[PDB]
Amino acid sequence: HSHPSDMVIPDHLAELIPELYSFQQLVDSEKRLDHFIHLRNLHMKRMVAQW
Amino acid sequence: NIPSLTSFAEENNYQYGYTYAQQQLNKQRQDFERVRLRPEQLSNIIHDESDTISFRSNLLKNFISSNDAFNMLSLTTVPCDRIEKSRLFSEKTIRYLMQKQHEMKT
Amino acid sequence: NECIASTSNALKVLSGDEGYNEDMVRRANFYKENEAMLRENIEVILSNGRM
Amino acid sequence: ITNTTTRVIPQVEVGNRKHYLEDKLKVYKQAMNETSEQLVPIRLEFDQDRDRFFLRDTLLWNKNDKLIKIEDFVDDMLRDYRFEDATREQHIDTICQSIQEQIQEFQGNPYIELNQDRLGGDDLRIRIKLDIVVGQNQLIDQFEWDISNSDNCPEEFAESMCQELEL
Amino acid sequence: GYDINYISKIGEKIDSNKPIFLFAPELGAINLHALSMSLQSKNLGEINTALNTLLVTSADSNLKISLVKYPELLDSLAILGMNLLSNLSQNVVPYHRNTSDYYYEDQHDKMVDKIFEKVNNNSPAVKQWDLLPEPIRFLPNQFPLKIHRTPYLTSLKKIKDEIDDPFTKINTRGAEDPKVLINDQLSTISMILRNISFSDNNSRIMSRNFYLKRFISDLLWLVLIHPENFTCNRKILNFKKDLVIVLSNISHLLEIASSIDCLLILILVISFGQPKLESLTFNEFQLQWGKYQTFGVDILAKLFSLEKPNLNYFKSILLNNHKDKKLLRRLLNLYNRHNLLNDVVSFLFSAIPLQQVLSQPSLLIDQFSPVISQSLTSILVIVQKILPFNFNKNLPFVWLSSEENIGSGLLKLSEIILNINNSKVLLPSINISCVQLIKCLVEKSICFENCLNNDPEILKKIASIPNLFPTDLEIFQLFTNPSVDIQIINQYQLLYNLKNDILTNLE
Amino acid sequence: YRNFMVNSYRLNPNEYFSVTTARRNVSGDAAALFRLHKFLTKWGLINYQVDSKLLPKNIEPPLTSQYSTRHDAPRGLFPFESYKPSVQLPDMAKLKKM
Amino acid sequence: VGIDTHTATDIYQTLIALNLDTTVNDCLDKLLNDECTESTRENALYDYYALQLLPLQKAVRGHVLQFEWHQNSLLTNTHPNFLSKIRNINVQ
Amino acid sequence: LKYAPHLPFSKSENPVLSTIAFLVGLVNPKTVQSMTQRAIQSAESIKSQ
Amino acid sequence: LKYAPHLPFSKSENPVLSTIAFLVGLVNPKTVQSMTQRAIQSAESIKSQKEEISDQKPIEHIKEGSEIAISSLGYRSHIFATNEERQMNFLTNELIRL
Repeated sequence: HSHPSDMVIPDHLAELIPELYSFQQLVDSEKRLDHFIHLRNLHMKRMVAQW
Repeated sequence: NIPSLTSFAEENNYQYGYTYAQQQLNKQRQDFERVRLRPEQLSNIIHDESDTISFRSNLLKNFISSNDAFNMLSLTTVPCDRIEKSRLFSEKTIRYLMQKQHEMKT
Repeated sequence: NECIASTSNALKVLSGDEGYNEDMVRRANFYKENEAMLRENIEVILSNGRM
Repeated sequence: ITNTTTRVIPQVEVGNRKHYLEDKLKVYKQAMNETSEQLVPIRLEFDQDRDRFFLRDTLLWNKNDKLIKIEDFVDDMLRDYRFEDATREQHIDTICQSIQEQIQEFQGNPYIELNQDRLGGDDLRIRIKLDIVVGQNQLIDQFEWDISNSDNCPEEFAESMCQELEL
Repeated sequence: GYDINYISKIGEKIDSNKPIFLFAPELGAINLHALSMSLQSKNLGEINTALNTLLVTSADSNLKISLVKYPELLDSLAILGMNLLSNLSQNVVPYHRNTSDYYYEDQHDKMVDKIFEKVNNNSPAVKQWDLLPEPIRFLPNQFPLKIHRTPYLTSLKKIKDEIDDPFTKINTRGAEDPKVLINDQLSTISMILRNISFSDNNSRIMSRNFYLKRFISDLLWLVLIHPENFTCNRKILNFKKDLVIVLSNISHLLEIASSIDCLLILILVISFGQPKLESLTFNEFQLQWGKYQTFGVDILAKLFSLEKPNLNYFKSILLNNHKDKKLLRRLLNLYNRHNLLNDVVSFLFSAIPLQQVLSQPSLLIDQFSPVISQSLTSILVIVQKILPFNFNKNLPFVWLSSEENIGSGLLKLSEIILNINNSKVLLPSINISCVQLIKCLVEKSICFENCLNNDPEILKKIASIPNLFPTDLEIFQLFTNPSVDIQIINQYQLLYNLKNDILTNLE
Repeated sequence: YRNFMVNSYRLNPNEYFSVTTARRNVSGDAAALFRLHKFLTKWGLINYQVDSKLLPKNIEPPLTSQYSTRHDAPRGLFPFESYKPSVQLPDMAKLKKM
Repeated sequence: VGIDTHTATDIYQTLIALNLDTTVNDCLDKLLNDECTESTRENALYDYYALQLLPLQKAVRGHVLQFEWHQNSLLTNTHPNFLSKIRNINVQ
Repeated sequence: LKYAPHLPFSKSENPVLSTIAFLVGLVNPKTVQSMTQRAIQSAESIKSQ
Repeated sequence: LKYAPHLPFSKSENPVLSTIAFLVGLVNPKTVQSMTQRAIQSAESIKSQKEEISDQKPIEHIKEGSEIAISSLGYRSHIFATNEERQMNFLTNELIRL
């Protein structure tokens, strides 16, 4: 049951606990890291196929 | 098919009353826009999370979650000086922050 | 008072019962503040012949 | 009848006529720009020769009325006269064109209403004669009528005469 | 004191077998004229029993409700939804008023009757009113303070945190509150109107219905600018969830009436999807969640197809009859220059699942070819016919180099689509759309730099995109295979002629 | 005009009260009389029972009938309750005192 | 401790029936004995008339309220998930 | 007793909650809020020391 | 409270008073002396408090005792709220480490 709803700590907890922003922009900092791996993989599928 | 924009006009189509080219174009129009606009009569009728949400199961879970949390409040006869505080860190979060602070000088 | 009024109401819905509050509609000031809808409903039931 | 096998019946009709569906915007576009009326006397005569129907009905009609399509009113009238559904080779178009011609010739109430209106009018009294047949009675009467007065109401005098005679 | 798991287990069966309303097989001969005249009766029971018997039939998918046989039912629905939107923003209670509800119950003699008030003790004016009230704008209560741009997922979390609340009022019933009665009439109106619009004749009758267009432009204001009157937070999501469905089936013939409606359409379509915390301001929507954002990229694909009023209103909104000039200039700077254009283009670059179809090979593109095709058509329309001066920031440059590298994604997608059909109808259009989009983005970046002239070192930064601009070897491959098209290799060879003209002008 | 049309239909409800007889019997333009007659017949009220039919016979299942109601039936609605008398001897003393 | 709500409700029904029957028999005796005045004999005769047809009035007050509740049928107050009709993106 | 046919209270299950349900009608909420906020501020004055 | 059952004339169980005593027997009696002026605070302050609580009705003692009991319940609820906030901070640190 992959619920997309409960990946968000929207307002009521982040205002009370300020570390959750430091959590949340952590996760976003991961989400552009793995994508950088993804554009890496499509790079490495390219150049070998180039050669 | 993919009939026209002229076939969608009100002149070539019927109205509340009270030729051959029109009756040829309205065949393709009703044969195109009834295989396009027809609803799905099968599964994947869930569409999202907030349509198959159940009011009865959530109401039952909230009835249990209010009752036991109120029995946690009143019936627990531990005095306020005797309620021992919980740890703000774990046995693993206290190891990782000893490790990373050791490795922070690189 | 919100913990009690949303516990008995939480039992009425889960049991399956419905309707008005029995102790509210038993008095006479209910039918004096709702004087508008009763003159509609009495004429509707009487004219259809169910009263 | 509702106790059936659950069909969808759009507008089960009365008197073999679909219900008249209004516009409700042209009604307000006309009823607010509603200066005058200008009733039109309309005469319909047809014989068994050169026509098949007879249709000797006479009616008034508002000239400024742009709401009702005239062919729809004529098609309702022919259904009211119990003509069968072959009523286009005994055309509704002939009656519709006659009524379309008779409202085009109507030049309106002239400058006695258009430009000036002298209170009391002029001395123009005309000799109105009438000859009406209803059932087996025939009303024959003449009087005088000021054509130069704007506040002369024909309907308020017709109701007055049929009041006295019990018509 | 009870064992309420067993009580609820029995009460579920009790609620299932309870006689609430009629089912589909026991409705009998549904008469549309009776429903359409009962909706104008301004009763309460005659309205509700018409609405429920319309909701059961319209959701049945075996009983057709055609408006060719009766086109005045839809006007009754839309005028009822208009008049319920009117007295919800003013908090007036209908259906049980204590007013009388009746109007005036009861020549040359009017001067005689004037002096008859003299010798007994011894000309009325005109009226003016309209059929429908003012829309919902131009009301003294309704002035915009905050455009409620809540996203999809935060709305789902707000719903799940309102349902799972101990002191919840989501089931306070209908007869206990009149405001929830108005809201549950409006939700029935919206479910009916989204159920009717799945027919070939209703979709063109609902398209040419001034009442329905005014009701859509009336609700879309209330659900976005002042949603404080709707009781629950699930009704506000459900109005957006069927307004987009009813606008997905209509929009191929819709002519947008006013510019405020053309802005609220954009904000409603934008409100599906997830933003970030310039660059592309929309994280990619992965379609393991819900296909509701794919309906918006068809509304924007079909409403851009008219250069009449549609594209003129979209142009004047994206780039920039006497009170809405003040309303539009209030709504545009309440939306926090050119944030709207880059938000729409970044959202349209979302719902093209580049990461998902390029992570794992033919099934996902065969499933998502229409949404990809219409999204590329919408982006091509925005690039070619809107972007060509009051800009102050290079938008195609910050789309081409926004650290996600969507141009390389489109080029790899064109490679993938070119390597299935030659080794399933829309794919020759999608290839040419991808290549022409990359070409127009590069050319408009260079043209925007020539117009602005503030960043001179961009010819390096355009040519330093790691997987743009396909090499001469794959174009040598494309000029040999007979299974390729002519326009595909034509677009590829002019992309390569653009690549050579980059390097010549580089030094 | 409205009272004339409604009074004239209800003398013989089996007859379709046409526009032409209403036009021939009250003085006015044909457009407004036609619009008023079509509005009146739109809402029932005139020409509602021109061709009436008879419902044949109803083979009634149990509980779908007049006087098909029992005291043993559940009051889902009808919110007034019938309550169980608690006969307990201290509660008997409490009822005698109160 | 302090929990019995239920026996309280039942003996409340009992005490309400007791006081109602006390007033009914008071007006019945005051109308039946003519040693009481007519201003509490015929007054209590019509009190007894009001004490005769009261639960039939409550029966119509229940059925009319039940039909008023039936007027509140909207089919979106009930099941709030009524899934009406959707269709995803077609090739058409 | 205002919620007559649905009473979810048990002497064994919630002895305290039923007596509190009977007791909340008599008291004034303002003095209750004042006394509990005075208790909170007195606990903070003790804990700060 | 009139409609509550009891054991008549014998077997005295006191649900109101034992509820009040159970709720006040959890809440640190020095801050209970800080909570109300009515409670006994010292051996020199018995006579003046006994004089000032005089000339009160039997309903007043019920009212004051139930006020003290509900305020002690609110104070205990505040302590449980702060402990749950500490628990949420612990879960936040666990999330960050993960």
